[PDB]
Amino acid sequence: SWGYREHNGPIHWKEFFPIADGDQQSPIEIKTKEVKYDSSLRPLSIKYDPSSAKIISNSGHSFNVDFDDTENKSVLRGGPLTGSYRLRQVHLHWGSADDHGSEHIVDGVSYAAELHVVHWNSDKYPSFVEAAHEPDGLAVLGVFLQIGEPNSQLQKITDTLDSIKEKGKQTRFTNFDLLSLLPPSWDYWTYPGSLTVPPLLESVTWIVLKQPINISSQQLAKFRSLLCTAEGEAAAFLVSNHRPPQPLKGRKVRASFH
Ligand SMILES: COC(=O)c1ccc(SCCc2ccccc2)c(S(N)(=O)=O)c1
Ligand SMILES: [Zn+2]
Repeated sequence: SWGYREHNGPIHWKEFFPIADGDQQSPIEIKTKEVKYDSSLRPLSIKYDPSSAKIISNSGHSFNVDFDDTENKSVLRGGPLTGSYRLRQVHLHWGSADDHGSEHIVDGVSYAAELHVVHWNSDKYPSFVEAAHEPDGLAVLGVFLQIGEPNSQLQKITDTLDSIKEKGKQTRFTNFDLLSLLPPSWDYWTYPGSLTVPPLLESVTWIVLKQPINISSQQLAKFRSLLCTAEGEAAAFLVSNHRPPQPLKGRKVRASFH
């Protein structure tokens, strides 16, 4: 099974998942001087109910906060999107070093880490699964994390990480104010792309927030203490879980701001 180790890592994903070599793969390098300001883009409009979060788990590839996507309590609207996209899940990417952890890279700069908020198009598709397979199916909001002062909005998550050391472990997790974790400014870049983990489906409209949020070194280190292995299996740590940037192949990266 795929992972981020020598033998199963990004460079090998294409053996098992051919679309790894597609023309709309993510993440990318965002070169700010080449991005175009699009006055036709709309402001992001976000409503995230703290009662939506239910469960935190170790997938073996990140932690995953799972949200009740039965109805439309928690949604993303606006930006480049047509209609309403329903909140499904949150996870984080990091690397083994604090200066090289994000998936998206801005003018050569890699952040300490990158939070992904995953949503699906409930206005057009009946379920996350059906949406995941369409070009306008999914929308992922990306937030960069930079090293600095500890972030009290991450305490809720970090406090759970011991209980989910092993791959597969899960713990109830509710009253999670995801809105308060986002940066104060919602200016963004957007481009059409893919999942950054197998199955690597090209169904994602990426919305990458310009403004990072803080994390301490000590907070980030706690994530690398998660295992990519299950109970009663040789232990290996998830020290790194980001995919290298992929070729743009002529796609247009747009900015909500000038
Ligand atoms: C290391 O990162 C992850 O663990 C991770 C998990 C889920 C997802 S999205 C849902 C994947 C999925 C699986 C099966 C079917 C349809 C969608 C992503 S991402 N970076 O937004 O592309 C990362
Ligand atoms: Zn992700």
